[PDB]
Amino acid sequence: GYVPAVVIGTGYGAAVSALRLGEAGVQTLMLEMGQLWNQPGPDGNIFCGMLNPDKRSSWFKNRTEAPLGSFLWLDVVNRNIDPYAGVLDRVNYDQMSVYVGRGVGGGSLVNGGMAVEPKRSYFEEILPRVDSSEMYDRYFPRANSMLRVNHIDTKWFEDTEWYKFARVSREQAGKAGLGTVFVPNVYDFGYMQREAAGEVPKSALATEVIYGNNHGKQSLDKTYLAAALGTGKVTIQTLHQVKTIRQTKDGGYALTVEQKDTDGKLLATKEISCRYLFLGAGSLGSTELLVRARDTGTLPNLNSEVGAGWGPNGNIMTARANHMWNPTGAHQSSIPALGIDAWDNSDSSVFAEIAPMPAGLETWVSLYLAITKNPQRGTFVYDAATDRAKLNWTRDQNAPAVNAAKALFDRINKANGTIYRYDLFGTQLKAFADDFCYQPLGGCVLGKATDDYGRVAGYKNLYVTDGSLIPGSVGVNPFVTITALAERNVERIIKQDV
Ligand SMILES: Cc1cc2nc3c(=O)[nH]c(=O)nc-3n(C[C@H](O)[C@H](O)[C@H](O)COP(=O)(O)OP(=O)(O)OC[C@H]3O[C@@H](n4cnc5c(N)ncnc54)[C@H](O)[C@@H]3O)c2cc1C
Repeated sequence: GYVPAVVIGTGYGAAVSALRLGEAGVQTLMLEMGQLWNQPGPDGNIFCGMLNPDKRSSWFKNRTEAPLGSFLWLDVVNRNIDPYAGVLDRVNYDQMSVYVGRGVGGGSLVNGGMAVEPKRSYFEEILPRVDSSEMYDRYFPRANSMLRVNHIDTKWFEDTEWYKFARVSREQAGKAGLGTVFVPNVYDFGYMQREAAGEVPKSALATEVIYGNNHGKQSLDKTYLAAALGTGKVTIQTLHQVKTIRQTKDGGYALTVEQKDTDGKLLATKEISCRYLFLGAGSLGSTELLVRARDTGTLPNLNSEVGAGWGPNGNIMTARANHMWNPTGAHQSSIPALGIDAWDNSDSSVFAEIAPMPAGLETWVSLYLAITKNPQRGTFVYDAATDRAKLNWTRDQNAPAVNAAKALFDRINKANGTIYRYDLFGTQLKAFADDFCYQPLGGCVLGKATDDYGRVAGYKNLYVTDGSLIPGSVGVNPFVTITALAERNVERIIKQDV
């Protein structure tokens, strides 16, 4: 069971790694716990929509759940389901629920495709040891090209009924002296125009996104992973979850892997050894594997930084009630295109995404998912009893995030004479959802738990390439930063180490 290189996971950091390793001629094996999403379901489609969720929508749950913010309208379509290897996983900790994708392509399968580059001045603040010039001149441009990032046609956007909810919020924000910015995406906008014209099968215009897109979205299986497979040096094994990592007596690495079926049944436990080990299991997946290894003594040389510095990228979701004369439209595109930029690097910094409402009818609701600058951080601690890493994060740690978001939208409300919706997130009457996370960052911070290139401190030929490297915050949607950073690290690693 020997393979020169093994990449754990198939997300952004893992995808970049596999391609570059394949191109360099290194035989690589990717292990992914989720499924390869290429089989059509009971309805003929691969993925289920948000209006017709089934077992494909969730990772081993006994009932579907309405997307955050749409409970009042989408709870009606929920049904009981058999636990299955679905695409979206809600991982619940004490006071924090983290949503992560499961399958070949990782989070790219379930995300809104927003590809944004962080402000340079902020990037320099969060990672002072990294050369920002190399990132902005070479790696970010390289990431955007390979991801197939594209821009929306501003004329179509301005006249289509599908983005009226976006234009409405732009008018409101404008009144409060705030500005909006167009956000690039990996969803083919040209394809989106043809959807509106009824020329091609709808996906983004058919209330699809969080459980995957049947068309239009260029997820990693279509970009990095397709190219990696094309090298003839990369293979991908699905439904294979890595449990433990240890170092052989001669310096190599050995892994214990559980092969399961789609129903969760354990089919076999395998031992796979390698020379170069790349971790791309995400902020949660990589961190857990490392804290388990350290605290169970299989990798006793990991430092105390492993598991620290976790942040939810300041994620806060709020909602505003529009006046009757400001309808947002019954037909709303599932892919965001506009954002409110109020990020200046201060404590009141806010970058808000104008999120769509999948209801299908007029709600007069304007939904936002704010990204704030909150210094609070959590820590992953290993629980030897249950054999799981537990996140030590308390709801009160999100107060700064809530305050910053509230400061912004309080301005918009005052200028437009509007109020917040308090009944969208639960019966608790909360205008701000502060216990969820779509963008987990940290746990194995760059330069802390690793060197400046993701080499895990204390070991040789052991690398971390994903979201766990980011120090809890970036100020914008994270996947481009994760991809560009992986480009920077793997290139250096292949040159010096491999
Ligand atoms: C609803 C939603 C909306 C979002 N929208 C956006 C957006 O618009 N723009 C943006 O920039 N970002 C967005 N994100 C966040 C983005 O998806 C994540 O930041 C990104 O996917 C993180 O990349 P990663 O490489 O670190 O790990 P991930 O993409 O999470 O991938 C890790 C992979 O490793 C696998 N893995 C885990 N542990 C194991 C194990 N032990 N063995 C085997 N395999 C394992 C996982 O199953 C998974 O496939 C959103 C995410 C969600 C949930």
